[PDB]
Amino acid sequence: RKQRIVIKISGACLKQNDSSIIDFIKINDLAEQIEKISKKYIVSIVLGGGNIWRGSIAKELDMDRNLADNMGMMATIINGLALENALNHLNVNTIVLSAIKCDKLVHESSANNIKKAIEKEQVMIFVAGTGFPYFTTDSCAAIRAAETESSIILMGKNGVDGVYDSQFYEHITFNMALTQNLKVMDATALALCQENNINLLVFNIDKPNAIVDVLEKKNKYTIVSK
Amino acid sequence: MRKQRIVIKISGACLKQNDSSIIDFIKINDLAEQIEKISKKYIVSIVLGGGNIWRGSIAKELDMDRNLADNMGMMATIINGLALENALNHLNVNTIVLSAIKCDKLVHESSANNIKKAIEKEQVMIFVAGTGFPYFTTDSCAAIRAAETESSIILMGKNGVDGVYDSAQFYEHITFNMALTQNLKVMDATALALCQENNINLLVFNIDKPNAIVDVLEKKNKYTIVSK
Amino acid sequence: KQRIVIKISGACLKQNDSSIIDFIKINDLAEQIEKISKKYIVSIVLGGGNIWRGSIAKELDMDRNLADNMGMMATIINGLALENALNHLNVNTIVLSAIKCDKLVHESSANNIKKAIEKEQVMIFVAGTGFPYFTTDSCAAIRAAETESSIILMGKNGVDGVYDSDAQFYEHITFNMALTQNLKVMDATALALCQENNINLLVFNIDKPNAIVDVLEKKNKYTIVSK
Amino acid sequence: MRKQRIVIKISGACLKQNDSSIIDFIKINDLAEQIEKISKKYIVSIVLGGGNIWRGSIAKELDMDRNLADNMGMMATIINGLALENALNHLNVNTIVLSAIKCDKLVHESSANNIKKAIEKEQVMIFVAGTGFPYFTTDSCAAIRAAETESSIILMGKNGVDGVYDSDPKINPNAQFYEHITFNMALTQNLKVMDATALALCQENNINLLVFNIDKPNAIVDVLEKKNKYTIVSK
Amino acid sequence: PRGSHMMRKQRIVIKISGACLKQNDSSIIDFIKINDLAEQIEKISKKYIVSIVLGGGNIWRGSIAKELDMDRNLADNMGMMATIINGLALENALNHLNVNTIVLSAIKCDKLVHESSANNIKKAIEKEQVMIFVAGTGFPYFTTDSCAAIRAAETESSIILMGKNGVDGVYDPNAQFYEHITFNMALTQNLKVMDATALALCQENNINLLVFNIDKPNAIVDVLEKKNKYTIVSK
Amino acid sequence: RKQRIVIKISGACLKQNDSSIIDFIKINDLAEQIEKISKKYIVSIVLGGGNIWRGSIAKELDMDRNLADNMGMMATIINGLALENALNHLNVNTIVLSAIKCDKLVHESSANNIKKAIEKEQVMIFVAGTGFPYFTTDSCAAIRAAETESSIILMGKNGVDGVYDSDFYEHITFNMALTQNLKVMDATALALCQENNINLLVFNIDKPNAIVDVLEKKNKYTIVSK
Repeated sequence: RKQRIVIKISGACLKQNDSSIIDFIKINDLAEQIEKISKKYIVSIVLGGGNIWRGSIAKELDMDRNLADNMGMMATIINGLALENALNHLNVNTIVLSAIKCDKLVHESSANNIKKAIEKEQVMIFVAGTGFPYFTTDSCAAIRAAETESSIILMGKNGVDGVYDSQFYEHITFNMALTQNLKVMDATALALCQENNINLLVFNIDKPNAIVDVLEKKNKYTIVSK
Repeated sequence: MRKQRIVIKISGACLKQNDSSIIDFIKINDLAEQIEKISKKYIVSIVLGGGNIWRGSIAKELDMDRNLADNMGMMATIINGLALENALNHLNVNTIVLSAIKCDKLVHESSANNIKKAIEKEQVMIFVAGTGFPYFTTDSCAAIRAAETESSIILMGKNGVDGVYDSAQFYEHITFNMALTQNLKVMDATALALCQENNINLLVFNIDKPNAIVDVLEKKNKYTIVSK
Repeated sequence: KQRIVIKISGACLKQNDSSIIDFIKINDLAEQIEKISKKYIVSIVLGGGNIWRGSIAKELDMDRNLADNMGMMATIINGLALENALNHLNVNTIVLSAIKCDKLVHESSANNIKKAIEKEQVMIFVAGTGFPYFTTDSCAAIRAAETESSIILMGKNGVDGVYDSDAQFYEHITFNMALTQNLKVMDATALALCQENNINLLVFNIDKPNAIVDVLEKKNKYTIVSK
Repeated sequence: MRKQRIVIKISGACLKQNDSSIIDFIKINDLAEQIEKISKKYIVSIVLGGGNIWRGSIAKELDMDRNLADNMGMMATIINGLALENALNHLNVNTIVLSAIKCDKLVHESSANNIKKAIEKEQVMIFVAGTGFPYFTTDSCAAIRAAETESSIILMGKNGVDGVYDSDPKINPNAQFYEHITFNMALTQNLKVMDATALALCQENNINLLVFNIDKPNAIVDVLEKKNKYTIVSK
Repeated sequence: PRGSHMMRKQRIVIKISGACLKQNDSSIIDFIKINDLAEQIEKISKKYIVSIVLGGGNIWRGSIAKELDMDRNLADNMGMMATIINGLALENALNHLNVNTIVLSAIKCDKLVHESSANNIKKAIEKEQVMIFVAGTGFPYFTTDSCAAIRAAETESSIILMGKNGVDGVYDPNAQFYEHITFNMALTQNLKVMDATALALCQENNINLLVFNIDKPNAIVDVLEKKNKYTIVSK
Repeated sequence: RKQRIVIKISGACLKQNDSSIIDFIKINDLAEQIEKISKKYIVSIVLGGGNIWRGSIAKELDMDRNLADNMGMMATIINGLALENALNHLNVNTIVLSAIKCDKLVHESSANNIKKAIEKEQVMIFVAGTGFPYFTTDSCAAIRAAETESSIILMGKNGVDGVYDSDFYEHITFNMALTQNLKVMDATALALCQENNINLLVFNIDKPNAIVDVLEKKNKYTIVSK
C-alpha cells in the first residue's frame, strides 16, 4: 500500500550562508523529515546543486553549457553523499543512485537498481540529473517520477507558499497555468509531467516540518493537476 | 570549406523496406551516400530511432513496463547505429558511434569531451541509445543532441508526408507557438519545449524521396521550417 | 540439485515477421522454465536469429567481427524479454552478459555465476562469449562447462531428434558418429568443446507444447548425444 | 627542448576570492596564464586541493566519518580540475585531467600508460581526486604524483606566507625566514612544512620542495626564475 | 594485543608477505603453507574482523625489475598483479573452509575481483567477511607495509600483525629482544621495522604493530592469544 | 586481408630456470625477432602463462577450473607487459590488448581497438585469453587469428622441429592429423582453425632466430592446412 513520491530539493535548502556550502542543521532537519515520511511512502529525492554551483559562475568562467551542466552534476553528487550520511545516522536504509557512473563514490541508476531499491524500500537519492546537459533539476524530477511511477512531485519553494502571481491558488490545471503565463517549472519539465500524468505539490520548504505537514495537508499549498 | 552544424533525425522506418529484414541494404546505402555528400559542407550528427526493430506495440503484448521497453529501444538504436557506421565506412567517411549507454566492446560513449573531439576531427557523429533514460522519444533526443552539438537546425524526415499540414493545407513556415496552438503533432510536447528553450529550428520534409536530405539543404523541394 | 543448460535459438521466440518476439511463445517458454527451476539449476543460452541473421550481414557487406557483434546485441534484447516473462512468474532470475553494459545487464564472471548458483537463480546467458567466430552452440558448450552442467538441452525447431538425414531415428549417437556419418548436430567447435569436457546433448523438438518439461521426464521422442 | 618535470601544488584557496563564489575567474585565469608560460619550458603536473568547496570542519558538523569526508574532497578536486582545464583550453594549452577515481563521462583515468602518453604529448597534466583513497592529504598526493612523473621538485604555494619560518610571523616580529632548510632541521624544530607522510614520501624519493607565496602576482613564473623570496626544502 | 570476542569484534590487519605462500622455486604458491594460513584465518575470523594485505614477492620482486630494465611505474604494476594472483588463491583456500570471504582490489578488474571502496569495505564489514586486500593502492611507490597502514586506517583497525619470516620480533647473533618500542624509538635506533612512509602512516593514525615469527606453526593464532615471543610497536 | 600473422608464444619461451619467472635474454631475443618481423608483417602475439601458472599447481591447491583459468589469465597479462617493455626499448610501436578489462594496466580488446591498432600498424600483444575458462592458449590463438584475419599461426614448439610421432611431416592436412591421431593442438583449436581456414606453421622456437628464419622458409618446419 506504500505510494511513491518524489521530493525535489534544491541546493538552497541545504545552505544557510556563504561560509559553508552545506549547513548541518538544515540537512539534519531534512533528514529527520525524510525519516518520518519513509515510514508511509517510498521516497525518491532529486537534488539540485545551486549551493555549490550556479549558472552565473559559468558565465564568469566563460564556460560552455556542456561543461557547466557537468559541474552541476558533480555538485549534486556531493549533496547526495551528505544527505545519505545524515540519513544513515538516523538508521534509514538509503541508496545514492547516479545518472553518471562513478563506482568509488556512488551506485549507478538503472531500471534494475531502481526496482531493487524499491523492493528493499530504500530511500532513493537521485544524483547527477540525467547525465546530460540542457536539463533542469525540475526536468530530472519529472523523469525520476515517471521512472519510479510516482504520481506526485513535492516541489519545495524557498520562501513561497505555492503558486501565486509574484492571489493564491488552492488548485490549478496545467492548462490554466500556461494560459496564465505562470513559470512553475520550465517548459520541458511541465511537458514531461503532463505526458506522464505527474502532479505537483508546490509549498514553502523553508518552514519547520514543511514536507511532513504538506503530506498531512496541514499548511498552505498548491496542487498542479490535469 | 566552412561547416555549420546540423542534426538529422532518422527514424527506424527509413532503414526498413519490408518485414523480411529489419535493415534494408539499398535504403541504408542511399542514406549513407547522402550523408557522404552532406558531410563535405556540414558537421553532421545523426540521431537514430529503433522502430524497424522495436515498437511500443510489442511492449504492450509482452506486458513490458516502460523502463524496460525504452531499454529495448535503446539497444535497437545501437544495432542501427553500427549498421549505418558500416555503410559510411565503405564510402570512406570518417565516422564515430556515440552512445548514451556505456558499452565499450561495441560503441564509444557520448560525453562533452568525446563530442568536442569528434567535432574537431570533423567526424560524422552517429548518436545512439537516446539519453540512456526511459520516457524520451527520438525527437527529444534529437533536441538534446542539437543543443549539445550547438546545431541550430534539426532535419525532421517524415515517411510519406511532405511537411506540416492540418490533416490538407501546406505550411512553408510556422512558429513553435503557432504549431501547438493548431494542435499539430510536429513533435511531442517535450521535444517542442526543448527546441524552443534552446532556439533550435526544425526542417520538416519527406525523407522517402530520392536524394531528399541533400535536396532540402539546397532548398530544392517541398519543406517546412519551424522557428521562433 | 542437477545443473542444466537449455539452448534456446531465436526462432523459438518468434512466430511471424510482424514481430521479432512473440508473447505467447516466450510466455510458454517462461512457464516451462518456472516448473523446471524447481528441480534443476537452469542456465539459458539464447540466440538472436529472430532479430539478426548471417544473410543480412552479407546484404549489408558486413565483415564478420561486426556481424557477430550485431548478433550479441540481439541476444541481449532476447535476454531482457525472457527475464521480464520470468519475473512476472516470480522466478528469481539474472541476466549475465559476456559484454559489459551495466545500464542493461549484469556481467558474467566466475564470481557472479557462483553467486547466482548459490541464490539458485535462473541464469540467462547473453552476448555469447563477447567474441566473433562463435556460434550459439559453442557458447552453450562453454556455459555448460563453466556452470558444471553435464547436459545441454538442444531444442530443434521441427525435428524430433537426430535422424539419418532430413528416415531412421537415432536413439543414441556419439559425437564421433556425428562427423563420421557426415551429420551436423552442432558445428565442429561446439562438438569438440562438449567432448573435451564430457558434456552430453539432449536433442528434441522444442516447438511442441511442454517440450522442455517432457524431455526431462523422458516423455517424448529425443536423442542422446554422448561419449 | 629537454624539459625538466615539475609538480605544482595548488590548494583550493588559490581559486577562491570570497564566499559568494567557490571559484573566482580572475584568480583561476591568472593561474592559467602562468601555467601557459611555464609549460613552454617545463613538463607541468598540477595537483589540486578542494578546500574552496570542501573542508574538514564541514565534515565534523555533518558527523561525517573520514572515509566519506575524503570522498567529498576528491569530488571537489574534480570540479576544480575541470574549471582549470577550461581556463587552459581558452589559452590553447594542450591539457588533460587525470583522475585517481574512474569517471569516464567527466575525466580521464590516471595510470602508468596515460601519464606516459601525456608526457610524450607534452600535455599539462591536471591530477585530480588524490589517490582515490582516504587518509591522504593534498601534500601526500603531490609527493606521489612527483615520484610517478619523475619530477624532482614540488612547488609548494602558500597563501600569504612567503615560505618556511621557525615560527608564525603574524605573531612574532622576530621569526626567522629560511631561504633554504633541510628536512632534518625542519623536523628537529618540529616545523610542519607538510604532514609527516608527505615529508617521508619526498625524502624516500629525493623530491625537493620550493615553498613560496602563491598569492603574489606572477608568483609561480617568478620563483622558477629565482626572482622573489622562497624556501627550498631538500636533502 | 587486542583479544576480542564473538560479538562486536575488534578489527585487525594481517600483513602476509609473498614468502609466506612459497616453499621453494618449483612452485610460486605452496598448498600446505596457504592451507595452514587459511586454517588460522578461519579460527581468527570467529573473534575478529579480519583484513588481509598480501605481498607478491613469491611471484615478483625488485631484483627482476632491474634485470628487465623496468621503470618503477611498471615494476610496481607487475607487483600489483602478483598480489591479485595470491589473493584469489587465498580466497579459494578459505572458501574450502566455508569462510565468508571477499577479494577487494585497488585496481578495477571486474572479471576477477571486486573493487575496494568506502561502500564495499563497509558492506564487507557488516557481513563480517574476511577481506583480502589486493593490488596495494593501485599506485607505484608504495610498499606492502604502507598499504597495510592505509588499509588499517580505512578499516579502523588499531593493530597490524606484522609477520616476519624467521624472526621472533624486534632485536638489535645473540641479540637483545624488545617487548615494546615507540615509533620514535623505531627510527632513532636505526631499526628498520617498516619503511619510513609506513611508519609515518601508522603514527599519524595511531595504528600499532604486532611483530612476530610467522613461519612457526599456529603463529598468527598464538600471538593474538599472547602465547609466543612478539613485539608491540606503539606510541 | 592476408599479410597478417599470429605468433603463439607459450610461457616456457620466456623462462630459463625456476629462479626467475621471466628471463631477460630470452624475452629480449624474442623482442628483437618481433622488431624485424613487424617491418614486413602485421604481428599479433598470443601469450601463455606456463612460466608463472600451470594446471598442476591448480590441482595441488584444490582449485576449481573457473578459478584456475583466471589465474592463468593474470599470468599472461604479466608476460604481456614484460614483452611490451622489451619491445618499447627497441622503439617498436606496440599495444597490449586484454580480453579482461583492467584499465590501470592494459587496454581492452574489441573490434574497434583491433581495427585501430592495425591501422596504426602496432604489434598487438593479446592477453588474458578469451576472458573465459575452458580455453587453451591454442584456442585463443585461433580466435585471435580469425579476428585479425590472419591466415597463419606460427606454432612455436619447445624442442621439437615439427610434427613427428614423438622421439617427420613437412606438410600435413588437418583431417590427416585426426586420422593419424596427432596432438598438434587440442580438438577445439583444430576445429576453430579448420572452420576459418587458418594454417599452422609448426617449428622449434628454442633455436636462435627461429621465428625470423621460418618466415623466410630457412629451417625445418611443418605446415598444416585444409
